[PDB]
Amino acid sequence: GPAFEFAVAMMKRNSSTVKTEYGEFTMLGIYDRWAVLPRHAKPGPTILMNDQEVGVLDAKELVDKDGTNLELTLLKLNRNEKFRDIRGFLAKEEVEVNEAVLAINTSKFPNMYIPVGQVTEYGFLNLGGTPTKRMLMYNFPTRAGQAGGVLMSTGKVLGIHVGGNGHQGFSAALLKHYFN
Amino acid sequence: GPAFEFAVAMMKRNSSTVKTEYGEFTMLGIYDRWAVLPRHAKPGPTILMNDQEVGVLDAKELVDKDGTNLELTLLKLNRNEKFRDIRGFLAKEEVEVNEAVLAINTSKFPNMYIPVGQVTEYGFLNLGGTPTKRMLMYNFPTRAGQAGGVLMSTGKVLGIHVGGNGHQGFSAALLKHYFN
Repeated sequence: GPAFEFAVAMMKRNSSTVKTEYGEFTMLGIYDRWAVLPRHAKPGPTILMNDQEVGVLDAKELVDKDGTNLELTLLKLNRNEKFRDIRGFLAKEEVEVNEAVLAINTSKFPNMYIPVGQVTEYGFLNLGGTPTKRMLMYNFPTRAGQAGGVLMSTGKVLGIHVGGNGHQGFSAALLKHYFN
Repeated sequence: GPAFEFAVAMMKRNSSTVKTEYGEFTMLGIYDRWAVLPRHAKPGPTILMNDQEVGVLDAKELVDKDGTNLELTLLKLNRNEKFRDIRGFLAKEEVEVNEAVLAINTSKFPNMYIPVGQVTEYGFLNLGGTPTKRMLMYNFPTRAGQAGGVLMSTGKVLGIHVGGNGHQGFSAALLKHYFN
């Protein structure tokens, strides 16, 4: 209810459609010129952001202290505009929630919002071969083309949708300390 | 905001996924055993409703008094369950609204809600060759597979999404007197 209202404003102010050599993704700007994509978007030196060519200054594929994968790439973008700082909507640890909204913004899915219900800290997961941590889980007739989707509840940006098995979907938690 | 909350409850209680020989559609039950589909779904003596075979007793392709097309088929279904009566959420004439939500429920679009913004009484429209009346219009990066979608605002079921031109989308108004 209030979750949808938060989602729509957030997507309008901070999201974009991104095209890489590996597909089309929703991308969430976080602050300054830093954005986040699913790791498997494998952004190169340049991406297409909102049908518009944009240069990529830096790119960190995030991992935890064991080297385990977190399935997130942070990118610094060669653009003049700065993103509204949303680092205050990110938790410091994994957030479990009863009602969440998954928001998608690609050309295959232009401005769609999905009520996904219960979000649960799944923990570990083998994902496309790679073992992965800090996953959140929800019950989701998934499809491809939603990777990058932003998982939200009221006042909280919870994580980025990175995968699914046809029956459940998985978001990488978007944690505050990633963005110091 | 409240529009999303209304939409989600409505879809959960009264909508279904329908497959016909002509494609896959969202279908909205109205009361008793009467539902509505876009006309171009051309339902035959039997449809698949929620992956489940269902027999179709009667079917009216709606027209106005001049014979002009309204782009809606009403169907009576051979099932024991009755739909919750939502005829009170239907207006008696075309409703214009500032914020509407378009709700889709197919396998290509499982439980998606789209904020479509301004809904305007378009009036007449040539649609797939056919001249058509009582259309509502909103600005919509459309795609196919959303025909049947239910257009709503808070407390109001406005119409059924029947078409689009790539840039705008069009709903047939769902008017009370269709259901006497």
